[PDB]
Amino acid sequence: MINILMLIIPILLAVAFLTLVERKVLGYMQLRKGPNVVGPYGLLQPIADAIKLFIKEPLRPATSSASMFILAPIMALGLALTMWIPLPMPYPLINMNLGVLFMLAMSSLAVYSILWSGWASNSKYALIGALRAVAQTISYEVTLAIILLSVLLMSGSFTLSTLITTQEQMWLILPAWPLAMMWFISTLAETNRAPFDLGPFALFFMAEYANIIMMNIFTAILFLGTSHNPHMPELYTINFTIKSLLLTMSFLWIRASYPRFRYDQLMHLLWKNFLPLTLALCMWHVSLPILTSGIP
Amino acid sequence: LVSDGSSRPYRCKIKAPGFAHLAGLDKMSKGHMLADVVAIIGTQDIVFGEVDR
Amino acid sequence: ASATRFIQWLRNWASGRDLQAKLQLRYQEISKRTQPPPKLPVGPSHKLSNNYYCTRDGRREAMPPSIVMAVSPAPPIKRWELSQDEPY
Amino acid sequence: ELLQVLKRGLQQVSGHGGLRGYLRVLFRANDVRVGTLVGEDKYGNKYYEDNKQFFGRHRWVIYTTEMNGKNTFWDVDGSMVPPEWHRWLHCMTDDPPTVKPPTARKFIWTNHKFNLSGTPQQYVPYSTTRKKIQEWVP
Amino acid sequence: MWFEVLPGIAVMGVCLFIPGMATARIHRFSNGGKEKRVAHYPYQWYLMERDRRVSGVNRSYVSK
Amino acid sequence: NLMLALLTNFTLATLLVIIAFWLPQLFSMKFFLVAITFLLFDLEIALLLPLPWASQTANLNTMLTMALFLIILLAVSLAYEWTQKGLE
Amino acid sequence: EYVVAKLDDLINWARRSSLWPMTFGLACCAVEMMHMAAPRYDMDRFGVVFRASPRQSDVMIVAGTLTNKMAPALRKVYDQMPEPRYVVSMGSCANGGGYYHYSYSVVRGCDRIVPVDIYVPGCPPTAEALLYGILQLQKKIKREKRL
Amino acid sequence: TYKYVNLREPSMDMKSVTDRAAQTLLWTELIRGLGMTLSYLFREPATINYPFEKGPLSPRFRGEHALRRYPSGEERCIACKLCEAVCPAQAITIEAEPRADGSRRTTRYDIDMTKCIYCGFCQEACPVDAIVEGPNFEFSTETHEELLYNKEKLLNNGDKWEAEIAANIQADYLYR
Amino acid sequence: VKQDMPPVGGYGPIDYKRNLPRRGLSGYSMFAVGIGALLFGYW
Ligand SMILES: NC(=O)c1ccc[n+]([C@@H]2O[C@H](COP(=O)([O-])OP(=O)(O)OC[C@H]3O[C@@H](n4cnc5c(N)ncnc54)[C@H](OP(=O)(O)O)[C@@H]3O)[C@@H](O)[C@H]2O)c1
Ligand code: SF4
Ligand code: SF4
Ligand code: SF4
Repeated sequence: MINILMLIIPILLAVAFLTLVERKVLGYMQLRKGPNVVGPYGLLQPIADAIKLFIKEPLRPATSSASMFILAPIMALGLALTMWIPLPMPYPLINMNLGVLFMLAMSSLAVYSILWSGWASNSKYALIGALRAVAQTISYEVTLAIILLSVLLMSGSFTLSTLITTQEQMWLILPAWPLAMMWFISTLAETNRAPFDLGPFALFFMAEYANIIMMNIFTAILFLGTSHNPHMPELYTINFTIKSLLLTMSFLWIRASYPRFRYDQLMHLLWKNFLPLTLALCMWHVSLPILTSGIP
Repeated sequence: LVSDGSSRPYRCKIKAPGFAHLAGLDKMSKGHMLADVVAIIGTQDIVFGEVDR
Repeated sequence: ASATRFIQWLRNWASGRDLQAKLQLRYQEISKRTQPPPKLPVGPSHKLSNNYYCTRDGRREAMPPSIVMAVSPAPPIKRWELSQDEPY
Repeated sequence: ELLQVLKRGLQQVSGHGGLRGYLRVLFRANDVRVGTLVGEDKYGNKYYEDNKQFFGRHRWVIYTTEMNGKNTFWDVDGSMVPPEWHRWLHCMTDDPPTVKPPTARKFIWTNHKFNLSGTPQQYVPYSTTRKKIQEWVP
Repeated sequence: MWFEVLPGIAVMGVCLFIPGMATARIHRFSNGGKEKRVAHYPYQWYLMERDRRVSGVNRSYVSK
Repeated sequence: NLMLALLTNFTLATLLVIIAFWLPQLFSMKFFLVAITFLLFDLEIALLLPLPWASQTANLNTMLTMALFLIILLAVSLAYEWTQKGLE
Repeated sequence: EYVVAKLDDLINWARRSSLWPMTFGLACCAVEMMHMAAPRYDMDRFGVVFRASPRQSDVMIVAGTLTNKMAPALRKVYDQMPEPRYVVSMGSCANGGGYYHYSYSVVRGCDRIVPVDIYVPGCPPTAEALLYGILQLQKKIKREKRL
Repeated sequence: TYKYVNLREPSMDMKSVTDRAAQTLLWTELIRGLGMTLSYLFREPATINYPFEKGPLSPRFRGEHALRRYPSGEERCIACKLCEAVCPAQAITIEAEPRADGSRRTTRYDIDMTKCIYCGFCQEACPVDAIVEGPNFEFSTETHEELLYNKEKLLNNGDKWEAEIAANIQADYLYR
Repeated sequence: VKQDMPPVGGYGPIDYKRNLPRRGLSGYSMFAVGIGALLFGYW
């Protein structure tokens, strides 16, 4: 079992190299240039940030409440890496009995990471500011549950392997046309900075950037796929990396282009604007496999 | 400018828009959120250098 | 691809007409070292005869008259009509 | 169109050295670009500019390896460029050792010094006070 | 230009490309046929149970 | 094994915390209603969970009348929420 | 030994590569500070980012005038900074009070409150001269941390 | 001449209402917002690599204080104290003395960079054109002692920049 | 002599707007594409 170690270390490198792409794409979106002084094209900075932030940079304790502050990174980094396990990359690491149920649960358990960090500081201004950020993460997981339950209702069971077979010639973007717009906004939930923004600082957002790639690959299975081809696993993986990274650029696009929504009006986007639309689609997606025969 | 026969102006005052716009914030903020206050300062353009006199 | 021919079609397509007037825009008609040494012109002075400071008073009429101790301050500020170039 | 842009990049690598030439420029400088050279400078600075390129194109003033005794190969700042910055790098049009030379005064230093920092031979203040003398003698 | 941006994508075309290849190429070593079977429902597990009963006592996936 | 996959992720996560600490040497009741609405909607989603799972075998005329009914009352609850919800 | 000396270079290079600042406004200098973000004189070309992050930040750049009212305000921020910290006095006010040196309300140039490592001399500190607030700082990192 | 801002509800019936309703049901203006940023990415970044490329400047620029001298040696400054009186920061300090050989010149001449707002009055108030502002940025220091310029000793080290100064002053006489 | 010559031709935006409709306005057309994508999607 070397595969688990082949889904942690190169995965953490993808999180490390994200900081460059976030600085370079947003850079070219702002007419400035990316990192260049560091390496050949600034490629030696993700390792340079790792030596800077971890080794010599210390932590001045605000209070250090015994069990917490050291427990919150375990709920952050640990739960972000467990999400990679059931992903249907050609043949997944120990394929689950139900795929998306494990996907939705560990993402909803990732809410504690920002909750325990709110308890980590003694100051009241920190926790009230923390609960406001929890309120954003807590609300958009209702829509995350609804859109998933309407996409699967079209085709496939909870297994992630069956979501590849349904997209043999046609993507799920076209039958779920309003849901494709809806799921893209609802993915901006785990402090994505594009809708609204609130141990050490370093490893805390290493889990937050990992969740961005996680949702980028999750969009690339639920809505993309093109084919499978069991004969050659290479042809799928090359095609998947292009599809996943094109959605990764779009998260660096919304963050670059659009300002903060005002927290109240972001909560007015849900319940008043999003939830009447998604439930009407949820009603519509119940009737579709009954109107025309298609219940796999 | 208040001036004498000498070359030195004894007290001059420039009442910059800072004192005018910051006086309005007692009325501008009534029945508005925390994030609304951020929008008020920018659109009025309360440059903090204005508050000198 | 970094070729200008194909890229200029993309930037023109995605919202509004571009092509001309670049982001950098410092290619042509940017004069370095300004110009050959010029001669600055003189005003109503410099030329001699009838250049007295008796005529060019400057700081002379300055003394404030103490007054007294229906009339308007000015004819009332009449409103101006809407712009001919753009109504709204 | 794409083949023409790729051929321009390959010719740019062939211009400034080659496999060892372009790699030395990419590591030391921010970006490698080919252009016409001015050449003439005290302590071998390249100053290869003249190209149209983009906005404010007095490009590539490559720093000399060890100007006075600093060994500037891996780390180099704007401490270089002896009296030529006003023409070949910033304001004027004509090249300092090619078209318009600075007039001799026999007072200005022939060798230009590096940036004054925490290293020895740094700046220090003093006063011109002769002081009020005190007289006491047996 | 894109001689700076695309190397940032090409490095992601290696590290994010690893988990797809590593999970696929590992079945060469685990199985003599490059395949691992998932049960999902008790019927396919019983087929795997009798596959271990036939010919190869220890190995799960074996021909005949 | 699933436990082998879980523990390896958590042990390396705690290992990074060891590097993070040992290696260096030198109010508002309105937000409560959000949590109330969330938890009450979760259970309706939990009841609407077996939709692409139970429809494969069961009768469609009996299910469709009940499946929409849960989403109706999920919207009827929101219809009561619209009449004076809050400033947030 | 030789192995330890080369390892200390790598720790110094980690800071020489990337420096994340908490830039203080409260000045006319603050506009020239914002000209670092301006594409013509790019600073994100280095390992420097305008994300600020007040608690995380390394090199606080004190731009311009420091009054007696803001004097205890900047000091408590400096104490909350992590141990590898540098202070850049940006502008003539931050150096020793360009103007307002003889005024009652202005502290005479930062050093009386917070120790300064690199001085930036110019009133409007030109984005040319301000890149000595980064590159000269990066040059000055030798440290010679032997033991 | 009276412009207006508000359009006062452009929508009336069917055609003018539904398209305004379209940018709220679906997005479109988000795609239109995406379009301007898309064209902005493809156009070349206007960036200057500082140690190799330099930003554009003027023939008459103020930044570095250095006192000039005549072509045949001899200190150009006269110790009028004129530049002291004009100085708005009151930065420049000056003590005058005869040089025992008839000529009236300088002894103490400190222009501290702790003060001075680089206004360039001393450049324009000097009748002999002693202080000419050299186009320099290379003077960032570790200490105050290293920063504030001493009695001519570091200012006559501005002779190393006098090759630019003599060329840049050719825009000053007969102004620009 | 220092003087200024007027090069006036394209002065700029004298209350002029470049906000023009692009890639086809909605109204009824984009809805026909939207519902059309659904009908092609389900079939
Ligand atoms: N309250 C008390 O603890 C107490 C009680 C009674 C008497 N005292 C006396 O009062 C003094 C208080 O000082 P302290 O204990 O507070 O000092 P300390 O905190 O131990 O610090 C000593 C500093 O001096 C430098 N240093 C010491 N010996 C050195 C050497 N041989 N070569 C080079 N550098 C040297 C070290 O720098 P490097 O690390 O760079 O070498 C170190 O930073 C002591 O000397 C002690 O005799 C103190
Ligand atoms: S140094 Fe100049 S620009 Fe900076 S704060 Fe002081 S007066 Fe303003
Ligand atoms: S610098 Fe000029 S004005 Fe000042 S004392 Fe010297 S000669 Fe006189
Ligand atoms: S530039 Fe202005 S403030 Fe500076 S020394 Fe000269 S006169 Fe004084």
